[PDB]
Amino acid sequence: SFEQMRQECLQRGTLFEDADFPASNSSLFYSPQIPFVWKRPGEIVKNPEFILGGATRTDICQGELGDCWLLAAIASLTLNQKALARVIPQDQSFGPGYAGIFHFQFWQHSEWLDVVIDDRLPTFRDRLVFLHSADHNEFWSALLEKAYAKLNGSYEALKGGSAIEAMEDFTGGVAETFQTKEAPENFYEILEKALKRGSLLGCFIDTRSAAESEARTPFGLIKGHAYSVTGIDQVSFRGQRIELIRIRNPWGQVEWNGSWSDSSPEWRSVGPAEQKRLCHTALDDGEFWMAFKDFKAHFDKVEICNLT
Ligand SMILES: [Ca+2]
Ligand SMILES: [Ca+2]
Repeated sequence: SFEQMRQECLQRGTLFEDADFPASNSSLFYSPQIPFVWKRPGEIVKNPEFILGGATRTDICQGELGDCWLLAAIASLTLNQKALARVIPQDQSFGPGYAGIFHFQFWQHSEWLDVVIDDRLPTFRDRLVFLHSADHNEFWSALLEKAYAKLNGSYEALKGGSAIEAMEDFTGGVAETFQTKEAPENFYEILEKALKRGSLLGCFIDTRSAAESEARTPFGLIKGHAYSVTGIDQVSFRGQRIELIRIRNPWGQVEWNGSWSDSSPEWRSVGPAEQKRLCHTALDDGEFWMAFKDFKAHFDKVEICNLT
């Protein structure tokens, strides 16, 4: 129990050390390093605060693990302060009662799992190397990420993750899933409404075996790799109405190289405005358009995660 471990440590005058997820290299990687040392918040700042001026979007600043798609889920959690209070119990602080131990709750399949941690964090020049607040006295987000890394087995296990999967872990909800090649007749409008509503949308290509995991296709797509759906629209192309979809690769910047890709002749073909209407520019940002018909042929699954 968390309350019991805190009580034990407190009555013994010591700070908690998590034997299940210790302050060592195995908790960070399965291969690696850059000069870091593990420190508790009270040893890097003088008055460490757990939650400072609210738990909000300004407290979520990427560290050396990256601008993960997982960050988008934590961002959306702060917009649901009721859900945030389930993931992050408010019985906790660096004040009287502190004993170097925190806990977080993640929905797993039919249960909220309590995940317990010690507050030792990877550190550089007395400063957090991974997730951190813009307020360097504030530690909830740093600690949330450590707890999620633990559920997942390591910090390294976090890169490449789905924001959808994390949002499921954070709320107890379930994303709806659709098969692109067996999709409803109004699939376009369904996706359009979900986007307008503020839902998280993801798309994937199925692997037929472990062999296919992170396999790149000749069209510049990657199998068993999480992507995000960010736009859907229509254009006039050579006198026809073409449905388009906008996809973001959130882990690296490999892009689609077929029709409607960044440098493709479709973009040159289409009316002068319409290129600006759809806000298109050719950049190696991991983001791109495809024809919605090519989308359905090349991707296998869509996941829609409605935020209430
Ligand atoms: Ca804050
Ligand atoms: Ca691009």
